[PDB]
Amino acid sequence: QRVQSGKIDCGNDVSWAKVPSDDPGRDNTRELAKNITFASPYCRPPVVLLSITQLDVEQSQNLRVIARLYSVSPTGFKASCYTWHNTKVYSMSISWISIEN
Amino acid sequence: QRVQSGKIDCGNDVSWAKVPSDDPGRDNTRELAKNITFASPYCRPPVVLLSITQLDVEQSQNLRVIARLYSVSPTGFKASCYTWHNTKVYSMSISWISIEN
Ligand SMILES: *[C@@H]1O[C@H](CO)[C@@H](O[C@@H]2O[C@H](CO)[C@@H](O[C@@H]3O[C@H](CO)[C@@H](O)[C@H](O)[C@@H]3O)[C@H](O)[C@H]2NC(C)=O)[C@H](O[C@@H]2O[C@@H](C)[C@@H](O[C@@H]3O[C@H](CO)[C@H](O)[C@H](O)[C@H]3O[C@@H]3O[C@@H](C)[C@@H](O)[C@@H](O)[C@@H]3O)[C@@H](O)[C@@H]2O)[C@H]1NC(C)=O
Ligand SMILES: *[C@@H]1O[C@H](CO)[C@@H](O[C@@H]2O[C@H](CO)[C@@H](O[C@@H]3O[C@H](CO)[C@@H](O)[C@H](O)[C@@H]3O)[C@H](O)[C@H]2NC(C)=O)[C@H](O[C@@H]2O[C@@H](C)[C@@H](O[C@@H]3O[C@H](CO)[C@H](O)[C@H](O)[C@H]3O[C@@H]3O[C@@H](C)[C@@H](O)[C@@H](O)[C@@H]3O)[C@@H](O)[C@@H]2O)[C@H]1NC(C)=O
Ligand SMILES: *[C@@H]1O[C@H](CO)[C@@H](O[C@@H]2O[C@H](CO)[C@@H](O[C@@H]3O[C@H](CO)[C@@H](O)[C@H](O)[C@@H]3O)[C@H](O)[C@H]2NC(C)=O)[C@H](O[C@@H]2O[C@@H](C)[C@@H](O[C@@H]3O[C@H](CO)[C@H](O)[C@H](O)[C@H]3O[C@@H]3O[C@@H](C)[C@@H](O)[C@@H](O)[C@@H]3O)[C@@H](O)[C@@H]2O)[C@H]1NC(C)=O
Ligand SMILES: *[C@@H]1O[C@H](CO)[C@@H](O[C@@H]2O[C@H](CO)[C@@H](O[C@@H]3O[C@H](CO)[C@@H](O)[C@H](O)[C@@H]3O)[C@H](O)[C@H]2NC(C)=O)[C@H](O[C@@H]2O[C@@H](C)[C@@H](O[C@@H]3O[C@H](CO)[C@H](O)[C@H](O)[C@H]3O[C@@H]3O[C@@H](C)[C@@H](O)[C@@H](O)[C@@H]3O)[C@@H](O)[C@@H]2O)[C@H]1NC(C)=O
Ligand SMILES: CC(=O)N[C@@H]1[C@@H](O)[C@@H](O)[C@@H](CO)O[C@@H]1O
Ligand SMILES: CC(=O)N[C@@H]1[C@@H](O)[C@@H](O)[C@@H](CO)O[C@@H]1O
Ligand code: NA
Ligand code: NA
Ligand SMILES: [Zn+2]
Repeated sequence: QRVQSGKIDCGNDVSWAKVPSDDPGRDNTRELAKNITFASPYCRPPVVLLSITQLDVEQSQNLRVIARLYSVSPTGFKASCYTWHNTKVYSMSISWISIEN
Repeated sequence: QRVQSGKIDCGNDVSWAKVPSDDPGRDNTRELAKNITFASPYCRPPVVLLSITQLDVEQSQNLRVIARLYSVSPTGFKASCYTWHNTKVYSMSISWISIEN
């Protein structure tokens, strides 16, 4: 079926946004969220899978990363690179595939 | 006996030095160390007591502070304001007294 793919480059976390934490055991929650628009819209939300295909993380603090999928519409999806506490992310990229349901 | 007093103002931790940690359970150890010279030297090392008399610390991370006394000579002493991990110190001051032994 209609299969589409792309890659989100989140870059250095200095440019990421503070976001409220959804977990009281995590603080300093930060993310680079993007609304991705499909090159060809679907009529119904496709299945999207995310894959972390680049990481550059500081060794002196724990590695803490999430590739978050927030929502999928027929025309796009919202995803983020997400970290917390004292992790330092110098780069992170998320490869993705969408497949008609 | 000859009693002397003063106050060390360490200021904002952005200007503090990274120092090697003396405790594997502490990282990001940082300090503002000063070599204090007594206005009137002693012939023997006096007793020095340190007191933390100013603190301005960020509430979003734990408060972690030490007023460290490293050494005392007849002519002075070495002390520091010391913090670690993700504590943010905006100001810290150490009042001190020296008393002939
Ligand atoms: C203008 O449009 C072109 C496409 O027509 C685009 O270039 C293409 O970018 C793709 C990523 O979106 C890249 O595909 C990837 O390649 C990876 C392997 O290299 C794979 O793992 C991925 O799966 C994916 O397939 C294409 O190869 C690339 N095509 C061509 C013909 O270049 C432009 O994107 C921007 O420029 C790209 C060259 C690339 O930048 C380079 O990234 C590398 C490391 O990834 C490195 O940082 C380079 O220094 C950097 O290029 C330099 O800096 C950029 C900003 C520009 O000034 C370049 O001319 C420099 O050489 C990509 O990441 C960039 O977004 C796109 N935009 C611009 C401004 O040209
Ligand atoms: C991707 O697209 C979505 C919509 O589909 C968009 O989110 C929507 O943003 C609307 C503003 O454009 C917002 O409506 C407003 O809501 C106000 C009350 O909250 C009203 O007064 C206004 O009249 C207006 O109606 C929608 O509620 C919102 N919808 C949803 C479902 O979220 C994205 O916009 C970006 O993310 C939004 C959540 C929001 O960011 C948040 O802003 C608040 C304070 O306003 C705060 O700073 C939050 O911390 C911030 O969210 C976090 O940071 C952003 C940058 C992302 O990383 C979020 O995931 C984090 O939680 C909005 O201002 C942002 O532009 C849009 N873009 C992205 C990158 O997701
Ligand atoms: C030049 O020498 C004078 C002394 O002759 C010195 O001023 C004295 O500083 C003492 C601290 O070393 C201070 O004693 C303390 O007072 C505290 C209560 O206020 C007590 O808790 C302490 O126990 C201790 O006793 C004296 O009061 C003070 N004396 C006088 C006559 O001023 C200069 O030090 C520098 O200036 C001081 C005025 C002071 O700076 C001020 O600090 C306060 C908050 O503490 C605040 O930040 C003010 O804005 C700041 O003053 C302003 O900025 C400074 C940098 C100068 O530009 C001042 O003219 C401004 O008003 C002290 O901390 C400073 O180091 C000393 N050096 C200079 C450059 O004048
Ligand atoms: C207060 O006075 C003491 C001396 O009584 C002084 O410490 C001495 O500094 C000497 C350099 O001036 C050093 O001698 C050198 O040692 C080298 C080998 O290590 C030789 O190649 C040289 O030929 C020369 O002999 C002495 O070993 C040293 N003595 C002691 C007992 O410490 C203070 O200087 C400051 O602190 C020193 C410890 C040192 O700082 C350290 O430098 C190393 C790499 O050189 C590294 O960056 C450390 O992280 C750093 O120490 C930390 O940061 C400093 C700023 C303080 O916060 C320390 O407590 C931390 O551990 C020296 O370079 C510094 O100027 C002097 N001043 C202060 C503020 O304490
Ligand atoms: C407060 C906060 O974010 N705490 C984090 C916790 O969530 C977890 O990531 C842990 C191990 O890496 O490191 C810290 O304790
Ligand atoms: C690695 C490191 O510095 N860890 C610190 C630990 O030393 C202690 O201060 C604790 C409670 O505040 O917070 C962190 O876990
Ligand atoms: Na490590
Ligand atoms: Na608090
Ligand atoms: Zn921690």
